[PDB]
Amino acid sequence: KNFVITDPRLPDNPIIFASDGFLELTEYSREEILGRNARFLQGPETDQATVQKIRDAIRDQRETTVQLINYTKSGKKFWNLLHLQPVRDQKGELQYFYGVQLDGSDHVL
Amino acid sequence: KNFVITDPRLPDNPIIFASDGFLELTEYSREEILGRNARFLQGPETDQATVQKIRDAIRDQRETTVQLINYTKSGKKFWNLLHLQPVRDQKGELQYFYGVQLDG
Ligand SMILES: Cc1cc2nc3c(=O)[nH]c(=O)nc-3n(C[C@H](O)[C@H](O)[C@H](O)COP(=O)(O)O)c2cc1C
Ligand SMILES: Cc1cc2nc3c(=O)[nH]c(=O)nc-3n(C[C@H](O)[C@H](O)[C@H](O)COP(=O)(O)O)c2cc1C
Repeated sequence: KNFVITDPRLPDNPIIFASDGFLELTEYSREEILGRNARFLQGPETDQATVQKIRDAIRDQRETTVQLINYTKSGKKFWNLLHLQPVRDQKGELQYFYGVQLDGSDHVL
Repeated sequence: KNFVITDPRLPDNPIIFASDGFLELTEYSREEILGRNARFLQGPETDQATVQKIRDAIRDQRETTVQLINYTKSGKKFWNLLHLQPVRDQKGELQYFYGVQLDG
């Protein structure tokens, strides 16, 4: 299904890997999204308290699961059930982050 | 949940990334699997015809979805619903394979 990998060691933690399900989910091409921060999926109705929560889980470098409003390339509004997981190397060094994305409406339970 | 990514530019197509779900699923640590080809999950009652199928999809550089007996570290049997996906670069060269696993 849908997942991405970001590189926090790079400027602004860009997406550096994107699965086919993620492209299908967002209506974006892999060219369009590699090198960018995932925040591009956010828009007007997106709750900032939730974004701050994501900002906080990333700062602390801990995993989390949230539900926030995202937008496809064509402007379609969806609940993104978003799970983050930090990844450290063999010496406890943060190397990446991973994200698994779900359409919350397709998965209300 | 469970996903690995492999590099087919490197010899023996090793696992270069693994999600925690795959760690939890297979009972291995990230250390024990990075740099290794995912075939170590295979074992004695694993269908070799299913293995040749995977090996075909990899050579053909196309996606497949198969199901096969795999083994956790402690030697526990599970039916692995395995989906593979080839990944090219912008100029069309094969750069990665990704895999999603399900306990069937
Ligand atoms: C691995 C990973 C995947 C992410 N996926 C999404 C996503 O699918 N949708 C979204 O709105 N934000 C996603 N984010 C969060 C944004 O990339 C960003 O971290 C968040 O908006 C906080 O950044 P900001 O407050 O500076 O804008 C993801 C973050 C990470 C680390
Ligand atoms: C990304 C990826 C993930 C894979 N995951 C598994 C797996 O979970 N279980 C398994 O038995 N084989 C898995 N394989 C297949 C083996 O790594 C290998 O391709 C298969 O054994 C055929 O190669 P071989 O005949 O040379 O061993 C995966 C392959 C790739 C490319």
